[PDB]
Amino acid sequence: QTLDIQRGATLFNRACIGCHDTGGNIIQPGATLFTKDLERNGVDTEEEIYRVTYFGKGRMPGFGEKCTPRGQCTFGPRLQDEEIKLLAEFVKFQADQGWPTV
Amino acid sequence: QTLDIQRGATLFNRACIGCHDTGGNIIQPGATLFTKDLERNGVDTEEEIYRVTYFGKGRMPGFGEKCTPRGQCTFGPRLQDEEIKLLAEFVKFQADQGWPTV
Amino acid sequence: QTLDIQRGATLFNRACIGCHDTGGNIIQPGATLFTKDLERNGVDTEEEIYRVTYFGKGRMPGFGEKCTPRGQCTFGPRLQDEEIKLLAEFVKFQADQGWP
Amino acid sequence: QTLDIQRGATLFNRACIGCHDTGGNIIQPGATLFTKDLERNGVDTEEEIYRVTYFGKGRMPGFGEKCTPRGQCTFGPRLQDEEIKLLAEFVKFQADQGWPTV
Ligand code: HEM
Ligand code: HEM
Ligand code: HEM
Ligand code: HEM
Ligand SMILES: [Zn+2]
Ligand SMILES: [Zn+2]
Repeated sequence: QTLDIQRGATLFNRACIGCHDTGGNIIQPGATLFTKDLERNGVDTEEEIYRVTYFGKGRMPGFGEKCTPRGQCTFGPRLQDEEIKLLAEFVKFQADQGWPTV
Repeated sequence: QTLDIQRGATLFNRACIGCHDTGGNIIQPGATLFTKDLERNGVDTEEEIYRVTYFGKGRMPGFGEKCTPRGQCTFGPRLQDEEIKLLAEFVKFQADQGWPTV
Repeated sequence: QTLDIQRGATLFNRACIGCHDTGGNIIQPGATLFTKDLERNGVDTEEEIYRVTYFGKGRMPGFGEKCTPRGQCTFGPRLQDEEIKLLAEFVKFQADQGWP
Repeated sequence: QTLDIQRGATLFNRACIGCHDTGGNIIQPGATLFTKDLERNGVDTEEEIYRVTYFGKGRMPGFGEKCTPRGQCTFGPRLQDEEIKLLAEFVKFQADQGWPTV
């Protein structure tokens, strides 16, 4: 694996596995991180995955510095842009590969 | 495919295709960009792939800004650090995947 | 100056100076790279500057690899994502500075 | 303000502000982040700022993931290469500009 994927996995385990363990979605059926769901929901481009991660979507909190208002955003520390870039890259790679173990 | 692999492919097709088209090595045997040869030669980490690309190695010219001496380095445009970073990522990932078309 | 500014300037002097010398606009009045024009045209943020540079806007050619269609895009080589990032950074910096 | 300076400010306010608030230096005289001191100490290029941040210097710990030896490096969380790049950019810019606000 590459350094970017390794870092992506580390960030994912820190920030995302509460709701998306093994690529799933414990809150919203049909909105997993697998390719078919990403496509159905219009979040299949890496750019859109970044946007969803930064700003949030529906009941998902955004993680970006400038996510707003605070109720739409993570209770925890905001992630840096580069971290969100790596997370979007990780989700795109994982979806392309059918979610190999992280 | 991720954006990073697309970006790396663009760079690879410009800078590396002279000797390493399709992951091979036209100059000498046993030094392709396939896993077995990277492992054989001890150039199997992104850090080392970066180093070889930056500074050169034997009959391979270096592409880094501070590649020296001149004789060991490309006489074309030198690549930026981020470009070589992308190239190291590209080679590592492509080696892992057995060099599929991008 | 920083490495990013230096690289941004190098890229600008190759790809942009023809139409935007000293932050101006040789084709379109009211659409210079100065702060007030950028704001008036809704190209206020660095993210929007990147979008415009990548995809183009009318007689402004797009420089990104996926700019489309061809007639909307530079006739020269497409610029890399990182290059367009540096260009948006350069233009934002220069606009903030008032193009000295 | 550019995105990069904002990203650098965020990192600075987490890792550096405790000793270098306002571009100063609380530990010892004559080693602030102002141009005059950077030039005097030979830490005036962006590359040298990066190196000092990564590896440390005198009483300053290094923050790089691969900083050595152990005693010259932070015992707290280490920074990623991209974070140190943004920090070096931030310091170089702020020094060039005479440490204006934000
Ligand atoms: C961790 C930083 C994190 C990432 C990365 C992430 C990504 C992500 C994507 C790409 C989607 C779109 C899925 C689709 O099929 O359309 C998505 C959607 C939802 N998420 Fe998420 N998500 C991360 C973090 C979290 C956390 C910690 C939670 C739980 C609190 C969470 C929840 C959700 C929910 C709900 C959705 C569905 C949104 C909708 O379309 O209604 N996410 N996430
Ligand atoms: C393009 C910038 C480029 C990259 C990237 C690249 C990578 C690379 C690697 C990772 C190796 C190690 C391979 C191994 O099995 O050990 C490697 C090695 C050699 N290369 Fe290369 N290389 C790039 C560019 C070029 C070009 C343009 C040439 C031809 C002039 C070239 C040639 C070689 C040679 C020879 C080696 C073997 C070096 C040695 O072990 O002595 N490379 N390259
Ligand atoms: C070089 C890569 C380049 C950059 C960078 C760039 C930027 C840019 C911006 C940010 C705008 C918006 C300005 C505003 O006030 O709204 C803008 C607009 C126009 N440009 Fe441009 N541009 C670059 C390259 C070029 C080149 C080479 C030309 C000339 C062929 C050109 C022209 C124009 C035109 C016309 C506009 C106005 C678009 C509109 O609002 O109708 N640009 N550019
Ligand atoms: C935050 C990660 C951080 C940065 C960035 C940073 C930079 C930095 C530079 C560029 C210098 C050179 C200054 C000069 O005038 O030559 C420098 C020097 C020192 N610093 Fe630093 N530094 C960061 C973090 C910290 C922290 C958290 C402390 C306090 C524990 C600290 C202290 C020092 C000291 C002491 C020096 C002087 C080194 C020397 O020349 O002997 N730094 N720093
Ligand atoms: Zn990557
Ligand atoms: Zn920058």
